[PDB]
Amino acid sequence: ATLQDIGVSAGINILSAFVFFIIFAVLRLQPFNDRVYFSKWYLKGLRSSKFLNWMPEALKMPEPELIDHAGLDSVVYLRIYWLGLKIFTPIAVLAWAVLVMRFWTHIVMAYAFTIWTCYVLMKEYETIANMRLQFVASEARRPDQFTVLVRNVPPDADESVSELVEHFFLVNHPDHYLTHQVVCNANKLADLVKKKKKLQNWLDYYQLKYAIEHYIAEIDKISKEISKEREEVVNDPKAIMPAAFVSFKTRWAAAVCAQTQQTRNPTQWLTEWAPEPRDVFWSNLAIPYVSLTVRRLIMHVAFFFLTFFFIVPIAFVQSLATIEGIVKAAPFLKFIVDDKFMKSVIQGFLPGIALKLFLAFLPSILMIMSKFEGFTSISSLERRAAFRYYIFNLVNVFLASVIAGAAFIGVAIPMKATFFITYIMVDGWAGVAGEILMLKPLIMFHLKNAFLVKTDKDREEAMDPGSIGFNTGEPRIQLYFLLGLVYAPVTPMLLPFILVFFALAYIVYRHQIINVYNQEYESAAAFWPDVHGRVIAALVISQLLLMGLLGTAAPFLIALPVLTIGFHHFCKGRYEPAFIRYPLQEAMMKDTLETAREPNLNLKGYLQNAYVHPVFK
Amino acid sequence: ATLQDIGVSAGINILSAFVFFIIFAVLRLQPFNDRVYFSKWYLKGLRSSKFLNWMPEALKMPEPELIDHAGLDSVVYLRIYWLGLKIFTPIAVLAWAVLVMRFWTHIVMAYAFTIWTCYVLMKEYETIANMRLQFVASEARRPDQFTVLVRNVPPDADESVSELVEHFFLVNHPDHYLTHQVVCNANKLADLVKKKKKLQNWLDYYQLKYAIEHYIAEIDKISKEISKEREEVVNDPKAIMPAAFVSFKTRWAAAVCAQTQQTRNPTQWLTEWAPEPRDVFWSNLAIPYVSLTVRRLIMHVAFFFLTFFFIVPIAFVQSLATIEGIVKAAPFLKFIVDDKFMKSVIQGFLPGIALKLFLAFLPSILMIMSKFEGFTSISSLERRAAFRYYIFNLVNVFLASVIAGAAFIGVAIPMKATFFITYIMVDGWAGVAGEILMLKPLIMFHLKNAFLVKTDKDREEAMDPGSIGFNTGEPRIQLYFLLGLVYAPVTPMLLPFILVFFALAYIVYRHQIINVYNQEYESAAAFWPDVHGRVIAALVISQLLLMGLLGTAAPFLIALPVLTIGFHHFCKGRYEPAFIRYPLQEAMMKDTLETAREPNLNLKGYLQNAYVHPVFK
Amino acid sequence: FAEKFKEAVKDYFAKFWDPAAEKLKEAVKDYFAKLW
Amino acid sequence: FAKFWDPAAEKLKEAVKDYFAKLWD
Amino acid sequence: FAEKFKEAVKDYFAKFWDPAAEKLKEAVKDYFAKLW
Amino acid sequence: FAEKFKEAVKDYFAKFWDPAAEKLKEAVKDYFAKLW
Amino acid sequence: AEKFKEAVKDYFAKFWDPAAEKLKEAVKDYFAKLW
Amino acid sequence: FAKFWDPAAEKLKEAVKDYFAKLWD
Amino acid sequence: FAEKFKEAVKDYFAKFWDPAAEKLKEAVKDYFAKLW
Amino acid sequence: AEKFKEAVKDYFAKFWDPAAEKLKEAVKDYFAKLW
Ligand SMILES: CCCCCCCC/C=C\CCCCCCCC(=O)O[C@H](COC(=O)CCCCCCCCCCCCCCC)COP(=O)([O-])OCC[N+](C)(C)C
Ligand SMILES: CCCCCCCC/C=C\CCCCCCCC(=O)O[C@H](COC(=O)CCCCCCCCCCCCCCC)COP(=O)([O-])OCC[N+](C)(C)C
Ligand SMILES: CC(C)CCC[C@@H](C)[C@H]1CC[C@H]2[C@@H]3CC=C4C[C@@H](OC(=O)CCC(=O)O)CC[C@]4(C)[C@H]3CC[C@]12C
Ligand SMILES: CC(C)CCC[C@@H](C)[C@H]1CC[C@H]2[C@@H]3CC=C4C[C@@H](OC(=O)CCC(=O)O)CC[C@]4(C)[C@H]3CC[C@]12C
Ligand SMILES: CC(C)CCC[C@@H](C)[C@H]1CC[C@H]2[C@@H]3CC=C4C[C@@H](O)CC[C@]4(C)[C@H]3CC[C@]12C
Ligand SMILES: CC(C)CCC[C@@H](C)[C@H]1CC[C@H]2[C@@H]3CC=C4C[C@@H](O)CC[C@]4(C)[C@H]3CC[C@]12C
Ligand SMILES: CC(C)CCC[C@@H](C)[C@H]1CC[C@H]2[C@@H]3CC=C4C[C@@H](O)CC[C@]4(C)[C@H]3CC[C@]12C
Ligand SMILES: CC(C)CCC[C@@H](C)[C@H]1CC[C@H]2[C@@H]3CC=C4C[C@@H](O)CC[C@]4(C)[C@H]3CC[C@]12C
Ligand SMILES: CC(C)CCC[C@@H](C)[C@H]1CC[C@H]2[C@@H]3CC=C4C[C@@H](O)CC[C@]4(C)[C@H]3CC[C@]12C
Ligand SMILES: CC(C)CCC[C@@H](C)[C@H]1CC[C@H]2[C@@H]3CC=C4C[C@@H](O)CC[C@]4(C)[C@H]3CC[C@]12C
Ligand SMILES: CCCCCCCCCCCCCCCC(=O)O
Ligand SMILES: CCCCCCCCCCCCCCCC(=O)O
Ligand SMILES: CCCCCCCCCCCCCCCC(=O)O
Ligand SMILES: CCCCCCCCCCCCCCCC(=O)O
Ligand SMILES: CCCCCCCCCCCCCCCC(=O)O
Ligand SMILES: CCCCCCCCCCCCCCCC(=O)O
Ligand SMILES: CCCCCCCCCCCCCCCC(=O)O
Ligand SMILES: CCCCCCCCCCCCCCCC(=O)O
Ligand SMILES: CCCCCCCCCCCCCCCC(=O)O
Ligand SMILES: CCCCCCCCCCCCCCCC(=O)O
Ligand SMILES: CCCCCCCCCCCCCCCC(=O)O
Repeated sequence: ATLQDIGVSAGINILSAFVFFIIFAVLRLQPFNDRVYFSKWYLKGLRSSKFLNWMPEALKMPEPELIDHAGLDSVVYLRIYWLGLKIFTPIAVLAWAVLVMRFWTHIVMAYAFTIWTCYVLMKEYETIANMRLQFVASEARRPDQFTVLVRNVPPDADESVSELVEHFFLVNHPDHYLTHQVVCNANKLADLVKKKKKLQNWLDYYQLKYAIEHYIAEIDKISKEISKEREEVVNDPKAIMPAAFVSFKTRWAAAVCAQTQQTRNPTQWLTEWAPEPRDVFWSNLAIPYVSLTVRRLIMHVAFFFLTFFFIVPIAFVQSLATIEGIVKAAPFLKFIVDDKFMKSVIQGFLPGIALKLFLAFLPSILMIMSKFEGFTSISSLERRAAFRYYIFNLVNVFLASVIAGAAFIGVAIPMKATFFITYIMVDGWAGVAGEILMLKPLIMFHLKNAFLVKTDKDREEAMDPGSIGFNTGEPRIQLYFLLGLVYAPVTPMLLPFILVFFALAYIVYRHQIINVYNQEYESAAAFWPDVHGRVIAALVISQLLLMGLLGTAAPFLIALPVLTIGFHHFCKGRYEPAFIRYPLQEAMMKDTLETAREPNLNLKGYLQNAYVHPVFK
Repeated sequence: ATLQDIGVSAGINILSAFVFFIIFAVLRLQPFNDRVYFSKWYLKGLRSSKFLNWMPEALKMPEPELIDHAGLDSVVYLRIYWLGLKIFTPIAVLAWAVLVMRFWTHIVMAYAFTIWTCYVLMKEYETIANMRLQFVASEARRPDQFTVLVRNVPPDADESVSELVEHFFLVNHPDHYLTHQVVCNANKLADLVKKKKKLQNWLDYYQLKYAIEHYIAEIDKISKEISKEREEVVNDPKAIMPAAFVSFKTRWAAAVCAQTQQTRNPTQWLTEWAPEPRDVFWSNLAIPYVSLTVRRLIMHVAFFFLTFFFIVPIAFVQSLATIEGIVKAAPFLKFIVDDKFMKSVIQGFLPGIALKLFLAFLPSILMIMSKFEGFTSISSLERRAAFRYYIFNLVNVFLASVIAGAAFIGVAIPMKATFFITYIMVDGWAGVAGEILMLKPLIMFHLKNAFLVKTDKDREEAMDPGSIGFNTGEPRIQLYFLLGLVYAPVTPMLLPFILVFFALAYIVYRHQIINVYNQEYESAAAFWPDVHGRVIAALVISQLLLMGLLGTAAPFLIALPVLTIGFHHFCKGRYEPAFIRYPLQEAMMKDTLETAREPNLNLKGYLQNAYVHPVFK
Repeated sequence: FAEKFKEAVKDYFAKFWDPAAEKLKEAVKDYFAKLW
Repeated sequence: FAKFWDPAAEKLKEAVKDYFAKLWD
Repeated sequence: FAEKFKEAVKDYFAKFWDPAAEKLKEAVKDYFAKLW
Repeated sequence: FAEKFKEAVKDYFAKFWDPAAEKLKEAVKDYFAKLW
Repeated sequence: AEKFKEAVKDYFAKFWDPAAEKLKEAVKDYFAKLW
Repeated sequence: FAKFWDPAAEKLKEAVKDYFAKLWD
Repeated sequence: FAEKFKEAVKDYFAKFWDPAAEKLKEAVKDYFAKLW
Repeated sequence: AEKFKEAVKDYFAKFWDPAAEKLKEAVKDYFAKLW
């Protein structure tokens, strides 16, 4: 597109966001929608049954109160938008002042940008590590603090899994072993129970609307299957997996077990910290450990094909980069593209929206792939989906658009700065502004109340706001960071568009974190090292792309990637341990203080029925 | 050089090795030399005060007996020469059959060679790991099994280092902490004592030869300094370093401490396994921990300069690559280079020998640098010296010779295969054959007996055979592995020269390991992962050099380095833990068996005075 | 010596290939088989 | 895909013998 | 607006450089100083 | 970072926003004046 | 189509200046009150 | 080398101000 | 590896060493015959 | 110089064949006895 298309599109995206905020201001004041817009307060139990003033209110809660109110993962996520402003605001300013002889100017700027970015990341990594350590030290007792998950318990002809686990731990951790719970494959039973719930909803639907005999018959048949299955899963030795949740008397002991190799064969008796019981992805505990290697290989191949085939939708969007491509793809638009105003509106918004729609189901696919791979916790599944999404964006959204563009790399990049700018305004600015309306929950909330509610108690189930969406949010931020770092030395006018995005997204999400979103698991910012690593990868990619465009002076261009990686290793050595190792001293302090505070705690009673598959509880 | 120079040089190096073996056969049968040639048996306490039959004898001891006789490190080292034959014998054969359309033939061969090498390395890594685990399980009680070294104990205004250490461990490891010994800086005292010993040797020398008053005066003056220094080092609080050797009641506890982070600050209270007391490089325990970072940086810079300045000696040797360079450098040779026979002898041997002499002091320099860096054990110092030597050979012996050659990379490499061949025959074949004579120990042994012996007891001190020399031996093997992998696809006639070297070196060193060398420390093949890593680096280097020579088909050439590294990561995950983690189960088994076997062991008495600087003992 | 030696090598060397090929075939089969 | 892999493996063994016989002689 | 703004930036931006330069100078001095 | 960032925002809006906004005002008026 | 197009040109020609001034002041005032 | 580094640091600060003034305007 | 390697060594020396050694014998004799 | 050079040419011309045969057999015999 051209400058006037950027101008027209910006005018429209600004006005559109403004309108969404007006609609929001109206909907949030209608009392029948409080259960949707203030869901967090209902979940906490703190709430009973101009127009942009919500912005200042979102900013009034101190970060420490937000950590206790919303959780640490929610706060650390939000700080990523803040990181974006810290990294790019001075880049946008210096790039403008200096770049808007030339060969060397570009090299110097590349160093200035890399150093600033690394400096900011170093400071952020230190900050997050300190928040994590304090958060964990003050964290309330929870079963995972004492529990490790043992995988690949070797077989024995005579002894059961339970006997092997009890014996191993009494012998090798004799002072602290307390109790264990063996993993059971109850996937069939769990599916029958979920199916029964769906059938029950249909029966309740038809009863409120009054087919009744049909749904009753399905309920009785499934109830019989459930009863039969409960007997078989409980007394069937093949339902027992060679895995167990092992609990210890102290946190110190659990830390020792979780952080050390137990046997001489490094692939057996594998120990890791257990997920909090609500963070356990129970279905994947039924996957035999040894199959995980093959499953990951298959998904790497499936990912290749997904990335490969998706090139076609990208090429389509790039065809639409010109007005001729637009009318050829959509001939019905010819009558309105002679008009200068509409030509700019369509040229701006159409390829932006088309790409956004094609990518709409991408995170569902990636989450399915992640589940196939066998991860056993919700937090791990979201981190892997974020990983794959990031790679996908690097190849299909960024490089493929640039290459396809040239088909319709050095020169190819500057030619697409405009495309990425209109994309950011549609996906970024208008995108987050519409998210605050949160239309999907309003619609589902009202449909449930209208047809699936028999009692007011059901209205507390209709209220499921979801969560921040680490797996769909983090990859968007990272794409914009990459575009910023790539375009900053060549087309600096891109940067103000990402700065508006980071600022707007920060205020919109801070609002949603406080009033709307729940948190499904608390990983205490365990994801931070991945966020850090992705930024480092983005710096390296930008530096290599610059070599191609600028040209090769090679020792300067080569040193940038080397120095950037050396920085990364410094940080892994110095800050990463706050996320991947649990100091024995810290474990001992919690144990000491807890004992003094609660001298009569029955720890075994507390932990004994934790980690029992919910279908049995 | 040319083919007839290779032929003549081989005839001479073969004959020379033969002659060295004849001289050896004579010297080893003279009874006054038994204390030199059979030193290992005297050290064990098993010996009292054609002609090539020593070869079959060297091969008669079963490997398991050699492990108990010589030690595991000595056996694993020897197996490296065996690894060389396993990797290269089939390469030499296939390269000859296939290479002695062409573009693709070279790519296929590169894959065949890489795969075979990786396969062999995988199997070796498994084998060494199993030997290490069995060796350690059966190892006799030794103080380091229960001891960890604590570094960077943080300061406190009120408490001493000893008090801080005792408190920290009683609180965080309350069940097993047994005792500790604080590190003292006694470097001045230790130097005075060593100086006194040197002065005493001079006094004994002059007394046997009969200046006497002079040496007596020096002994009395130094004795006074020693007495005064002992009082000051013992009662001087600044002699106490923030470090300690901490011992535990069980091996299990020491393993837990050694393998875990102790405090929230990852740079403080650092714990690692203690070296065996005889493997402690006591002088470097006096280096404040924080200075180690700067010291390593300085040595990386010093290494750069060493590598850089050494280019000149390399260039000199390459000048001597031609007969004109030889007479210009040494005009006195003109009268004998018209003779065809001598022309070949000089052309072959002279640049070989000249390079060997220039590199003669290189390992002393590298060991000095390694000591400067602050490593605290003998085994660590040898591993670092080997590392630096390897890099030095890659840059100064291999690449610099090739580049300098061209000055007097693709084409440059084939042109030097002949140089490397004559170098191998002088450095390799003739080299190890002369080592068996072991002339330096004969000379020093006899000079000590003639002039510094007053009593027959002194003859047990004259007998110091040294050790295998990991830091000078391993880098030679690795250079030849690199030359093999680099030249195998281009000039296969090089390979038979390294095969003879590996075979000859194996038999000569097996003999020396059994009859001559002592072992200064037992690291139970802890160095293996470094040996493995160097071979992988050599494979990658060869593959990249091939791309340059052969030409770019690029996906095949690119995949080789990628796949080679993927193999390396597999091995790190699967075999490396046998060398870098101590399973808790293994520790528990040793503790259980020991207690049952020796129910009345006073472990505290055993460990309490271990790790006391020898100058005080 | 070389003409005969190279042929001797071809056969001596080839002798070990057939069983290696069989082991590789099985290794792949088993690697994927563990999936089910 | 077991039904395709098994004969594929057999075809590859023959492909190797042929390619190497061509390189060798 | 740009001519004046760019000058305002030069001064606003430059304002923070002098003390940064001093901190970097000290950081190097201290890094090496720990050696002795 | 937060205190310095907040000052920069206050200074920008207090002093440079006016002329920046004036240019946007003119650009919009001109665009529409020239259409249709 | 023309009814709208003329209404838009007229809105901007006569009322945009006032609207723009109100928006301009509102922004400056907003930031001035945040801290 | 403390006696050379201190004034070197001062020279570098001036070198930076000069280079950037040249790039900036 | 050790058993197969040992067989290859025994087979080489028993069968191919003779003609390989004969060529070396001839090469040495010829070299000296042609000198001086 | 000539005394030696003639002695060397003569050694090889008349005695090398016997020496070479002894060496050849010694090697084959050696390997045959190792295992
Ligand atoms: C770049 C990738 C990096 C990833 C690392 C992967 C590593 C993990 C690997 C393998 C993992 C699988 C484990 C299962 C164990 C089976 C292994 C076994 O015992 O046998 C071995 C197979 O082992 C192998 O894998 C080697 C095969 C390569 C040679 C091809 C050329 C053919 C020449 C034949 C000509 C026939 C035609 C004439 C017919 C008339 C037997 O090997 P070989 O073939 O006897 O010896 C040749 C050796 N050179 C010369 C090649 C040196
Ligand atoms: C490739 C290497 C990778 C290794 C990673 C190393 C990472 C570890 C690093 C540093 C480790 C040392 C720790 C000590 C703390 C001191 C840090 C502090 O508070 O101040 C900061 C210094 O921090 C810095 O280190 C940044 C300096 C780069 C900018 C140079 C351009 C000059 C423009 C000036 C023009 C003056 C001329 C006009 C005069 C009339 C203050 O920074 P700033 O300069 O205010 O902000 C500019 C930001 N951009 C635009 C550059 C984005
Ligand atoms: C339509 C949009 C563009 C209007 C919203 C713009 C601003 C009012 C927002 C967006 C981003 C915000 C900032 C995001 C992050 C922080 C960090 C926070 O500081 C901390 O508590 C931690 C500081 C640290 O990192 O050390 C205080 C407020 C501040 C400066 C924020 C103040 C308000 C800002 C400037
Ligand atoms: C002048 C020189 C060239 C004459 C000496 C030649 C040979 C008699 C030597 C050199 C290398 C030796 C080999 C080196 C290593 C081993 C492994 C060793 O086997 C094991 O115990 C472990 C096997 C494994 O790796 O699994 C048995 C003997 C053997 C084949 C050796 C037998 C004797 C060899 C062929
Ligand atoms: C008050 C604050 C917080 C909100 C400001 C919103 C609007 C007015 C801002 C946000 C980003 C801006 C754009 C960024 C870059 C350029 C390129 C230049 O050549 C012409 C104007 C143009 C196209 C800008 C116009 C105004 C803009 C659309
Ligand atoms: C003239 C003014 C008001 C216009 C605004 C643009 C420029 C000059 C402003 C906007 C935000 C500012 C930054 C905000 C925070 C920090 C962190 C500190 O460690 C070094 C300076 C630094 C990096 C500032 C440098 C100048 C800056 C880049
Ligand atoms: C009996 C065994 C164990 C010992 C054998 C020692 C001698 C005879 C061997 C070892 C390596 C061999 C050399 C390796 C490669 C070549 C290249 C070819 O174009 C001519 C002969 C030549 C130069 C060989 C001559 C004989 C040689 C010097
Ligand atoms: C005709 C004969 C006697 C000449 C000798 C040369 C060739 C054919 C010999 C010498 C040493 C031999 C190797 C010794 C050990 C092994 C390990 C096994 O896992 C696969 C085969 C393999 C790799 C052999 C292949 C053939 C080989 C390379
Ligand atoms: C981080 C917070 C404070 C929100 C976003 C800050 C930045 C990106 C926004 C706020 C207002 C914007 C400006 C408003 C008006 C104009 C006039 C036009 O002719 C060129 C660009 C210019 C000068 C804009 C550049 C970007 C801008 C400075
Ligand atoms: C590993 C152990 C058995 C020792 C070393 C093995 C190899 C490298 C040695 C042993 C004897 C050698 C051979 C002896 C004689 C000749 C004749 C010449 O015209 C070409 C090379 C050739 C054919 C040699 C090649 C290399 C050789 C096969
Ligand atoms: C509350 C926001 C009000 C926004 C009012 C403006 C919306 C109408 C579209 C304006 C497009 C201006 C295009 C300028 C042309 C150019 O960039 O050169
Ligand atoms: C004057 C009030 C500003 C606030 C209302 C938002 C108006 C946004 C208009 C879209 C940007 C068009 C600017 C084009 C500038 C140019 O290219 O000259
Ligand atoms: C469809 C064409 C084939 C190539 C597709 C890409 C496959 C990449 C595979 C890379 C190796 C993956 C190693 C996984 C290790 C593990 O299982 O943890
Ligand atoms: C159409 C172009 C296709 C390009 C595909 C590139 C993406 C390759 C996907 C495999 C990456 C796997 C990296 C390893 C991650 C892990 O260890 O889990
Ligand atoms: C320049 C165009 C090609 C794009 C691909 C370049 C690949 C660069 C990868 C750099 C990764 C650096 C390490 C990041 C941290 C981590 O993943 O652990
Ligand atoms: C191979 C060359 C790599 C060189 C890598 C240079 C980057 C080192 C970064 C170190 C920053 C240390 C700053 C102090 C931080 C702190 O501990 O407070
Ligand atoms: C016990 C070892 C006996 C060795 C006897 C031979 C030593 C004399 C030198 C022989 C050189 C032969 C050169 C051949 C020329 C050529 O390579 O073409
Ligand atoms: C015949 C007895 C062999 C054992 C004695 C070792 C003789 C080594 C001679 C040096 C190698 C010369 C061979 C040159 C062969 C050629 O190039 O034709
Ligand atoms: C003499 C010219 C200058 C360049 C000389 C080479 C210096 C290389 C330094 C690489 C970074 C070393 C980082 C060391 C980290 C550590 O101290 O452990
Ligand atoms: C090809 C000429 C240039 C030579 C330099 C190439 C550098 C290749 C380095 C490969 C290292 C691979 C990793 C080895 C294992 C390790 O060090 O941990
Ligand atoms: C990015 C591509 C990397 C692909 C790396 C391929 C090399 C994998 C090697 C695995 C060998 C496994 C053989 C079984 C060994 C065993 O456990 O017994």
